Order: sequence, then structure tokens, then C-alpha cells
Amino acid sequence: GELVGIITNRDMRFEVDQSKPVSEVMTKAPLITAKEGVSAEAALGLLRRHKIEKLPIVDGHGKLTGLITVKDF
Amino acid sequence: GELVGIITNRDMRFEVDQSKPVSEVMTKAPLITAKEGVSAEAALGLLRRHKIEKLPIVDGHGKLTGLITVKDF
Ligand SMILES: Nc1ncnc2c1ncn2[C@@H]1O[C@H](COP(=O)(O)OP(=O)(O)OP(=O)(O)O)[C@@H](O)[C@H]1O
Ligand SMILES: Nc1ncnc2c1ncn2[C@@H]1O[C@H](COP(=O)(O)OP(=O)(O)OP(=O)(O)O)[C@@H](O)[C@H]1O
Ligand SMILES: [Mg+2]
Ligand SMILES: [Mg+2]
Ligand SMILES: [Mg+2]
Ligand SMILES: [Mg+2]
Repeated sequence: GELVGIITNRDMRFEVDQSKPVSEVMTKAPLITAKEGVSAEAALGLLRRHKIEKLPIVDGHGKLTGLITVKDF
Repeated sequence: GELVGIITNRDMRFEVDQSKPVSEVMTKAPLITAKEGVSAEAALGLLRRHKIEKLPIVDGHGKLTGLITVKDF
């Protein structure tokens, strides 16, 4: 149940072999994340600083709880 | 006249201040470039390897001579 990476459209658009496993293509941990209870301003600041469209939200143990996107804002 | 960087939509979409100079927002050199006379297959291989959409083409002296894009293929 541990968050070991994230795979988005950019990674997959440049790959031709569709049979390849996700572990070979994904952006591996550590990721840019935030804790549960992160404010909207802080989340958008983290998104804009690291020039990424997605921000996973994790609990105290690091297991994934949610996801915040720039598209929603 | 030296190629010192590149500034694309990903760099400009995450900057809130429009009065900032290019030098602060651009991706700085060294960039991913190819020589003059590079084949189409090599250019597409570089583009898909480095997960970028733009490939400057330079001469022997490093001057900017052209640009190849994935959108063209
Ligand atoms: N929270 C994150 N931490 C680390 N890397 C991330 C994170 N979110 C996305 N990435 C990586 O950033 C890169 C850019 O993907 P991003 O999610 O910003 O756009 P996209 O939706 O894939 O592409 P498009 O520009 O076509 O909309 C990808 O390689 C992705 O794996
Ligand atoms: N040839 C290159 N060498 C190095 N970095 C590059 C190069 N081309 C673009 N970049 C950088 O990589 C990121 C993505 O640029 P790219 O040109 O691939 O897409 P984009 O047109 O900005 O994105 P989108 O179409 O998703 O809005 C940007 O931060 C940009 O500055
Ligand atoms: Mg996207
Ligand atoms: Mg997008
Ligand atoms: Mg573009
Ligand atoms: Mg694009």
C-alpha cells in the first residue's frame, strides 16, 4: 500500500512498447507531496514551485490519502 | 549570439509575475541539442529519450541554426 511513484501522460506519450511495466516508466519516489490538512494556498504554491500538475497527499505513515491538481484550481 | 537557454509554455505558465526577466525563468544551458545534419530518427530518439518537445539544432560553433519538434512528426 506504499506510494512508490506516479505515472502521468508525459511519461507514457514517449513510450512505444505498451507491454512495458509501470515500474520501468514511472517517476519513482521520493515525490513532491503534502500532509493531510495542507492548506489550498500551500498546495498551489508547492505545485507552482516544482512545475508539476499533481500533488499527492499522504497521512502520517506516508500512505496515500488524496490528490490535488492544478486543473481543479 | 550564444545559445544560453530555452523558455517554453511550461516555464511561463507557473510564473505569476509577468514582469520577470527571461533569465530567471528560462531553462539554462547546457540544453539537449543536436548537430546540423542530424537524421529524423536520431532527433525523435533524443526527443523521446529526454521527454522533451523541442530540440535545438546548432552548428560547429554552437550557434543556433534550427529547431525540431515532436509536433511536426
Ligand atoms: N508530485 C509529483 N512528484 C514528482 N514528479 C511528479 C509529480 N507529479 C508529476 N510528476 C512528474 O512530472 C512530469 C510532468 O507531468 P505532469 O503531471 O506535470 O504533466 P502531464 O499531465 O503528464 O502532461 P501534459 O503536459 O501533457 O498535461 C512527469 O514525468 C510526472 O511523472
Ligand atoms: N531542448 C530542451 N532542453 C532542455 N529543457 C527543455 C528543452 N525543451 C524544453 N525544455 C524544458 O522542459 C520543460 C517542458 O518543455 P517542452 O518544450 O517539452 O513542453 P512545453 O511546450 O513547455 O509543454 P506543454 O505542451 O505541456 O505546455 C520546460 O521546463 C522547458 O523549459
Ligand atoms: Mg496532464
Ligand atoms: Mg497539461
Ligand atoms: Mg507545448
Ligand atoms: Mg504538449
